[PDB]
Order: sequence, then structure tokens, then C-alpha cells
Amino acid sequence: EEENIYSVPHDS
Amino acid sequence: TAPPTNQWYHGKLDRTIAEERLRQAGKSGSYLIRESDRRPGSFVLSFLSQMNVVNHFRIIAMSGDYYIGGRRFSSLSDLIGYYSHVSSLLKGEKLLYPVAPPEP
Repeated sequence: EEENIYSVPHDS
Repeated sequence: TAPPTNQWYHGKLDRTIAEERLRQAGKSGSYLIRESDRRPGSFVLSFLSQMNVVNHFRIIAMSGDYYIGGRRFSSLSDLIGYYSHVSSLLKGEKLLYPVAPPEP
């Protein structure tokens, strides 16, 4: 199954 | 300063239920922390944005510390404190409302 996408904080 | 763990930690929880729990809260700035079901032993900060979009940020636990992006925190309390009071998590948005599990 395709993994979900994760975000990175605005400061990184 | 940050709310106690019982107020925002959900244990191992998949993304679908995490988003449902945040949309039941329904307020921008709502957040929770969960263990990822897909990458067990690593954690996720799930956050309901001003645009009714849940954002998910990995938190990697290493040596009793927590890493999000390239930033190191010694506790999840310190991490939540930082993105509640010190730095924006998204442009113009900080952590506001901890969401507790319906079961502790």
C-alpha cells in the first residue's frame, strides 16, 4: 500500500 | 508549559481515525500526537489547519529525545510548548487546542 505523505514544519 | 500527556496522546492510531478525531473537535488549531500504525515506534503530530486541512508531521524518537524536522526536543511537552508559544508550525499558525482520546 502507498504510504501517506507527511509534512515538515514551516521552520525546517 | 504544555498540557499533560493524557490530554493529547492517542497511542497507535491510523491517519483516518486521527483526522476524524480532529474534525470532531472542529476548531482550527486542534492537535493530537499518535504513534504511527504504519511506522510503529515513531510518532505523528496531527494538526487541523485554518483551511480545514489536517497536516501530519513525523516525530522521530531517538535516545529518549524527539526530533521534528531537524529540531531536537527532550520531551513531547517541550515540542508542544515550542510550536504553541515560540514558533509557527505552519505559516501564521500555532498549536492551540489539545484533543484527548475518547478513551485514556
